[PDB]
Amino acid sequence: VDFVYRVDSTPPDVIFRDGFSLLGYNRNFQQFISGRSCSGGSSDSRYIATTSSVNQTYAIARAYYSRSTFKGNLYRYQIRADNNFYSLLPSITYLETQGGHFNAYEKTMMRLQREYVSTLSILPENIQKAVALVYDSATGLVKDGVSTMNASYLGLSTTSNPGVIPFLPEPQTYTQQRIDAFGPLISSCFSIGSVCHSVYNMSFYDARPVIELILSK
Amino acid sequence: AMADYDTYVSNVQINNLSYGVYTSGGKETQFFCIGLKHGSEAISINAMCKVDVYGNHKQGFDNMLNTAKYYYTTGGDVRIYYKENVWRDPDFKSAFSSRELIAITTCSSSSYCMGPTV
Amino acid sequence: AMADYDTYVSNVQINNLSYGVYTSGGKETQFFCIGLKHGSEAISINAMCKVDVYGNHKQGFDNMLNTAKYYYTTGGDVRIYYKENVWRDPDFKSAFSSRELIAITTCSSSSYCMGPTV
Amino acid sequence: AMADYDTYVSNVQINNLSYGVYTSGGKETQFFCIGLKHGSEAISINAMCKVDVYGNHKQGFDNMLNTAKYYYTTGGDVRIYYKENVWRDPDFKSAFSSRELIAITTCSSSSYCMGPTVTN
Amino acid sequence: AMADYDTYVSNVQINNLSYGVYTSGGKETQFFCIGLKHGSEAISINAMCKVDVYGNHKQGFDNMLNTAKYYYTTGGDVRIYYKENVWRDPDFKSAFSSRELIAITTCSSSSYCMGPTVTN
Amino acid sequence: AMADYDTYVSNVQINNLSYGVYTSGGKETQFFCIGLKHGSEAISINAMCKVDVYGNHKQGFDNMLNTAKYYYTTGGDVRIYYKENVWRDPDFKSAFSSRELIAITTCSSSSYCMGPTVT
Amino acid sequence: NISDYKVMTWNLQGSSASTESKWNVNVRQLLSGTAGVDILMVQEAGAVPTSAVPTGRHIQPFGVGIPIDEYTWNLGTTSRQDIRYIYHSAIDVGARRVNLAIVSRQRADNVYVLRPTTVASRPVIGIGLGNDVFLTAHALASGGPDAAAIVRVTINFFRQPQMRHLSWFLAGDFNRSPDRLENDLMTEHLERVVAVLAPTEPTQIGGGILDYGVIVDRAPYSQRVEALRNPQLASDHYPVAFLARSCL
Repeated sequence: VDFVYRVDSTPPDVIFRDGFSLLGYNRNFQQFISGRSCSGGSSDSRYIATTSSVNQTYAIARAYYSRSTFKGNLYRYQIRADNNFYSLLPSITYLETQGGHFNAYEKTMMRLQREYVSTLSILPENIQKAVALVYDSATGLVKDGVSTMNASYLGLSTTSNPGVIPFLPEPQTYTQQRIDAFGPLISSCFSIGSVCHSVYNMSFYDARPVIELILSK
Repeated sequence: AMADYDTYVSNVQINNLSYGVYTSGGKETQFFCIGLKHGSEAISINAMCKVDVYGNHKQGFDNMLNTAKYYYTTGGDVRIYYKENVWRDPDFKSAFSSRELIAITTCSSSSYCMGPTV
Repeated sequence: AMADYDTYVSNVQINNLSYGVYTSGGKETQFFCIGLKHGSEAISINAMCKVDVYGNHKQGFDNMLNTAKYYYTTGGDVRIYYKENVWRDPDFKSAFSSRELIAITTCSSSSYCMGPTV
Repeated sequence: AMADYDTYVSNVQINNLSYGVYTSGGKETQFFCIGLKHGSEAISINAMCKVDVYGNHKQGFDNMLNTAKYYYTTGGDVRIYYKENVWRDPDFKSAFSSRELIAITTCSSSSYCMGPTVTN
Repeated sequence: AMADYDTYVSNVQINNLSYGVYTSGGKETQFFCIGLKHGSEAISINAMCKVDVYGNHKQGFDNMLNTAKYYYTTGGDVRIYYKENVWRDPDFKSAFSSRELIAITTCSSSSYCMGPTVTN
Repeated sequence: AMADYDTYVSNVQINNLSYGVYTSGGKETQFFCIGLKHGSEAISINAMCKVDVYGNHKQGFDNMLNTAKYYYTTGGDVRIYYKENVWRDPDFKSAFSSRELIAITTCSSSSYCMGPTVT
Repeated sequence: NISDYKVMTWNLQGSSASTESKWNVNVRQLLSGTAGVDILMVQEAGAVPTSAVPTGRHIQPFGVGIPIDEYTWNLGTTSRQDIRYIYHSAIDVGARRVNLAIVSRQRADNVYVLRPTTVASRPVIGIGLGNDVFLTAHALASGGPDAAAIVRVTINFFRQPQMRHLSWFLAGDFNRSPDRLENDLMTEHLERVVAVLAPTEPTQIGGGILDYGVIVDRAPYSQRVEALRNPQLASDHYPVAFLARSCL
C-alpha cells in the first residue's frame, strides 16, 4: 500500500514537527495485534499501527467524539508508507511456521484492521497532510473539515514492505488472552495513546465475546 | 401512531441481564429481563422483561433475547421501547418488572435513535 | 436479470439497527430495519426492513437479521439489495421505511461488491 | 417469592462447561452442565445441569445452553439460581451433579446482582 | 470415495459472501454464495452457492451458511467441496455460479486439509 | 457408570473441523467431524464425527456442532467422549473414522477435566 | 529515531581477560536475543571476534577515507542464524591504532568518518541506518582535551544542508566529566544545540563519569533517550545504555 492513516488529537503544527514515536521496545507480535502491548495494556509496543482504510479513521473519530467526556479536535494524518511498514499476513504466516497459533478471535481482529505496522517512529517527512475531522452532534457522523498540507513532507517513491517483520520474537506458548478493542471492532493500538506523545485515554472492551456472538447462533 | 411504540427511553445502555425458566399461572415459561443505565447515572425505569408464553406479543422471544445479549456485550447506546403494567404475577413484578419489552433500536448520536418518536 | 435484484446501493455500512415486535393488519409480527451510511456521508435510501410474516419474501427472517447484526458489528463495506414501496402499514412506513430488504453482499474493495449489477 | 428462585449463588463466574448426549431412564437426552468459581477462590456448590427432556422445567434448553456458554465466554460475574436434588439417575448424579439450573442473571457490582434475593 | 466429494479446491480463503432471498422457478428461496481466493492470486473456481429449497442436498442450509460465515470472518485456510453444473436458473447462474457447495473443511497446514481426497 | 461415557481422551485441542452434506445408505445427511491434537503431539485417536440422521444418539446435532466450533475457535483444552466402531459407510469411515462423538467437556487445568473418569 | 534503538557504549580496556573473551562472553551477553542491544559502540577493540567473517564490502565513508572493515558475526547457530554487522577501524594513516567499532543489528546504509582538529586525536566513526546515524569516539587519555572538538566536528558535519534531515547520536569514552564537557560546549556556544546524556554513577573503576552520550536536540523525541549504567564489570569501564524512557 502507498498511503496509510492514523487519528490523533495532537494538532498538525506539532505532528508535522515531531512525527509519531514508539511506545517502547516490546517486539512481541501477538501482544501487539491483541492490543496487550498497546495503551490499554503494557503500553510498550515497538510498533505503530496504521490503517489503509479512510473509513476506519471516521469510526475511530466517532468513537472519541461520541463520548460526553471528550473535549478537543481530531485529525486524520495521511502517511506515506515505506520499507519500514509491514502488513500483518506475512508475519502471521511466518510465526505459524515457528509453532505459533492465533485463535479465531485474533485472526478475525487482524483481517478487519487493514493494518500496516511501522517498526520505527514515523518521521514528519512521511506525513503528507492532516485533515481535521468535524463531528455532527445531530447525526453522529464525522466529515472532513480543513486539510493542512505538511511543507516538510518528502514525496519519495516508496511503498509498504511486502515481507515479514524482522527480529520477530519466537512465538510464546499459546494462551487465550484479552483482545482490547473500541468502536466497531477497532484494535486498541489505533487509539491516540498508542503512540508516544510530547491526551484523552479511551477505554477498551474485550473483543472476544462480541466476535463470538456474530460467529455463533 | 405505531401501537405499543408510544413509550420508550433513549440513549441508554443495557448493563444487567436475566434469563430464567419459571412456572407462572400453571404454565411453564421462559423469561428474560434487561437492566438499564444512562451513562454513569441510574434511572428509575431501568428494567423490562419478555416472556415466551405470556404478554401482549409472544413472538420473537429468541430474537429479542439474543438482541438484548448482544447490546449487553457491546455496551452500545440503544433506545428501549416498552409497555407498562403488563406482567400480573406479583412475585415476578416485584422481583423483576411489570414492563414488557417491545423493541430495541440503536442510537447513532446523543440526539438520534432509530425508530418512531412522539 | 434476477427478479428483485435490480435496485441496490453499494459500498455502504450498516450504522443503525432496529428490532421489534408489532401488531399490524391483525397479525403478530417481528421486524428489523437497517440504517445505512456511505463512509462519511448520509444517504437518502438509508433504511430498509424485513418482516417475518409479510413482504414479497417472508423466508430467511432470522438469517437476514443475524447478517445485519454482523455487518453492524464489523462496520464493513456491504452492498444492500432492496425493493421500494412494499410495506402498506402507514405508521410503519413513517417510522421506518417502505423498503423491503432483499440481500446483503460483501464488498472486497472500494471497486467490487459480490452479486449482480445493472 | 418466585417459586424455585430461593436457592442461588451470587458473584460467581462460569469456569467450566460440559455438553453431551446420553440415554437415561429409557429416553434419549441432551444435557449440559456448568462449573463455577468465585473470583480467585473456589465455591462449595460449583456444578449444576440442565436436561432437555427431564427436570422441573424442560423448556429453555437451547437458550440456557447458549446463555451458559456466553458467560463462559465473558468470564463476567453472574448469579446462578438452581434447584437441589433433582436428577435421579445415579450415574449422572455422581458424574456431573444432582442440581438443576434454573436461571442466570448478571452482577453489575460486587454487592448487586439482578433478580430476587432471600432476606434473612 | 464419498459420493459428491470428488471435486474440491484446497488451501483457499473465503473472501466474499452473498446472502439473499429470491424467487427462482416459482419457488421462494434463500441462498448464499461464497467467493474464493488463493492467498495472493485469484482463481477461476471462485464462486459456489447453496439454496435452501434446491440442489442435490437441500438439508443443512443454516449450518452451511454459519460455517461459510465463520471462515469468511477468520479468513482461515479451508477446503471447499462443490459440485459443478447444478443451478439451472440462467439469471442466478450468470450472477453467481452453477456450483453447489457441498462441504467446508479446515486446513491445519499449507499441505493438509481435513476430509476425503481423491487420487490423480 | 454412564453408558457410552467410558471412552474418552483428555486435555486435547480441536485443531480441525469438517462440515458437509452427504447421501449415505440412501438417506440425506449432515455430518461434522473434529480433528484433535494433544499439545505439540499428534495422537492416533484424532477424528470423531456426528451425523444428524444416523448414530447411537441422533439428538443434539446442531448443539454438538456449535459446541465443537466453539472449542475450535478458542483452541482450549477439552475432553472428548466418543464411541468406537459406529459408522458403517466404508467411504465415510476411511475418510474420517468409525467414531461417534458423545460429549465435549472443558479442562480448567492440565490435570482436571469435567465429567466422569474410569480407573 | 534514536529512541527506536537500544544503544550502548562500552570500553574494552580493563582486566586480565583478552579481547576475544570480551567479545564471545560479554559483548554476546549484551547483544543476544531480540531484546539485546541494537547498537553497541566499542572502544579499544584491537580485533573483532575470531568468529567474524569479512564481507569484502569496499566502504568509501563520508568525511575522510580511513579503512573501515565490515564483518558479519553470528550470535546463534548454523541452523538458527542471528547475524550482526561489525564495523571496525583498525589503524589510521601510518600506525595510529584507532580500535573503534560499532556493532549493528542491520547492515549500514552509510558510514561516516570525521576528524577533529586536535593533533593526535582519534577519528570519529559512525554508521547510518535510514534517517539515524550512530557514532563513536575515544577522546585522548590526558583529560579528553579533544572531547569538545569531537562534538564540534560532529555538529558541524551534520548541519550541512544535505545532512540536516538526519538524527545523530554519539557515544563513547570522552575521558572528561560530563559537567566539564557541558561547560566547554557552553563556552563554544554549542550548549543549546546538543544534549549530554550521562549516567549518575561512575563509568570507570577509578571513579568519574567518562563514558556517555551526546544527541542533537533537533532529533525527534531526543528528550526520551536516557543514559543508564549497565552493571557489567568485565573491564575497567562499565557499559552505558541509552534507552527510551517509558512514555507513560
